[PDB]
Amino acid sequence: VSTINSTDALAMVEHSSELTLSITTPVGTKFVCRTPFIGTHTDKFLLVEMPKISADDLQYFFQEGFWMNIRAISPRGEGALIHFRSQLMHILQEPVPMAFLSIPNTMQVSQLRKEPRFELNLAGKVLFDEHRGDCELRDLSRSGCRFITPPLGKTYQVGDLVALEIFSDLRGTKTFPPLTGKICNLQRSLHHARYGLEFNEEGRNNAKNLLAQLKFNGTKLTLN
Amino acid sequence: TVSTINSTDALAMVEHSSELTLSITTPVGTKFVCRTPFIGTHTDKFLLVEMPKISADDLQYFFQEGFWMNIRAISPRGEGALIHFRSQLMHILQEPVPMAFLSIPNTMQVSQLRKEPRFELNLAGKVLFDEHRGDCELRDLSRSGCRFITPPLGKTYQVGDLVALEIFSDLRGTKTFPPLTGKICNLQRSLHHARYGLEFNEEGRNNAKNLLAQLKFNGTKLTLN
Ligand SMILES: Nc1nc2c(ncn2[C@@H]2O[C@@H]3COP(=O)(O)O[C@H]4[C@@H](O)[C@H](n5cnc6c(=O)[nH]c(N)nc65)O[C@@H]4COP(=O)(O)O[C@H]3[C@H]2O)c(=O)[nH]1
Ligand SMILES: Nc1nc2c(ncn2[C@@H]2O[C@@H]3COP(=O)(O)O[C@H]4[C@@H](O)[C@H](n5cnc6c(=O)[nH]c(N)nc65)O[C@@H]4COP(=O)(O)O[C@H]3[C@H]2O)c(=O)[nH]1
Repeated sequence: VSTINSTDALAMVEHSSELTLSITTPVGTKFVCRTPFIGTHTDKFLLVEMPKISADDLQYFFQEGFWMNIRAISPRGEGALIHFRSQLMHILQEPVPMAFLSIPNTMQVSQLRKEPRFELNLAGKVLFDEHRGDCELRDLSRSGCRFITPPLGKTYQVGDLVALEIFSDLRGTKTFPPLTGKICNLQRSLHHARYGLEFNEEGRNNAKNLLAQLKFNGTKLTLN
Repeated sequence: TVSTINSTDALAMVEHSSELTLSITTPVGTKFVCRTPFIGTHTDKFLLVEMPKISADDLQYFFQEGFWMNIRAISPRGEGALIHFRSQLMHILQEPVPMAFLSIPNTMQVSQLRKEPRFELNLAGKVLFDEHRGDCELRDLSRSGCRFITPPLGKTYQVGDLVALEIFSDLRGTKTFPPLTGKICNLQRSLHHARYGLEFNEEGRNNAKNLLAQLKFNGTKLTLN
């Protein structure tokens, strides 16, 4: 792991992303919860939304002065795991429930992935048994990828073997050879279902060729 | 190119802590323009911003709950984008720290910001201006210009100044690429460094084309081979 200044570290974290708060009371009792990162006020405070927890834990584990270990994630490229200690300084209910946490001078950062994931937005179809539904590739690596599907579309579970046919252009006809792999992770949202995939040998060869046709436009990878 | 986008997706494009431009039109018709840092958003309820660093007068006068304003935000990656929308100052807090809560409309306008993409990188180098030579680091590059940073205590430049950047072609700094020459177009000092935007002259464009051709994209940004 590496130690870097808090301004630079937090700059790697997208606002609204999820933070993992591990709180340790004065007696030693631990408590972990998740909550959205709002942002920072100057160099004085780290702002987060009040955790979606019980009103009992909320006032027995979430009190001013209590310390906690916070984990944040930087999604781009090889990604990064960010860890640091912070003290709960202030709690407000109005105009909206939120917490002000202290910002240490430095934070620890560690590599999250073996290789980088490249962002993109490529429409395609996902194959699974008799199903063939719409999907969009959101990121691609040499070993895997991320794709999303409609909330009402067929769902997959970790371990399922699927294949993605990515359109080579807007015609919605011709596609790159199948990207085959197993679902490794998933996360349902209100606007779509997300899946992480790890390619089998054939998938890796086809991904390699697809990456070879993509160009970086300063923001993400794009097709011709 | 102009399009309408839902606020959640549009604000996801804006980096937290970045400067917002607020154009306020009081209920009289009086207009005021100030800038202030974007903090973030709470759920899909409020847009949080730090209090503008303006005089108390203009403050209690142009910055009051209920007042409306047109906000301009920036999406900095690549060709970037200009995000424009209308918002109402809903709440003003003083404790524990001064901050304002603005309303978030359902949709926002997204329009073109740049004529071409800017590619991020981190290349150490030297900045030359008149008889001075100082350390700098190239932060982004495009066919027509670049962005570079310098130490807080180093020699400063003003818009219009013609400078030259000698970027090292290797980690050890055993040599430099042909110079990136052009005029300063914008600047901004921050806690850890001074930042400048530059627009190349002919020579600059030629050498920038040469430099870009030697860089690879590692998924996060361009780097030396
Ligand atoms: N391009 C792409 N590839 C994917 C995706 N999901 C899975 N893979 C591929 O599958 C491998 C194992 O993923 P995992 O089981 O989730 O196991 C993961 C996961 O537990 C953790 N990890 C990596 N990135 C993240 C992240 O952004 N968030 C979290 N919470 N964990 C991560 O590290 C482990 C190894 O990650 P990798 O070295 O990248 O190795 C990854 C990657 O090659 C995806 O969305 N996009
Ligand atoms: N690579 C790079 N090139 C730079 C930089 N600063 C200036 N240039 C070059 O100089 C041209 C004019 O910059 P400008 O006078 O600030 O005039 C700018 C500016 O007024 C506005 N603009 C562009 N990007 C941003 C931004 O990130 N923030 C803000 N506030 N305005 C921007 O649009 C105008 C035209 O922008 P461009 O089409 O890109 O054309 C830019 C670009 O080719 C830089 O930091 N990096």
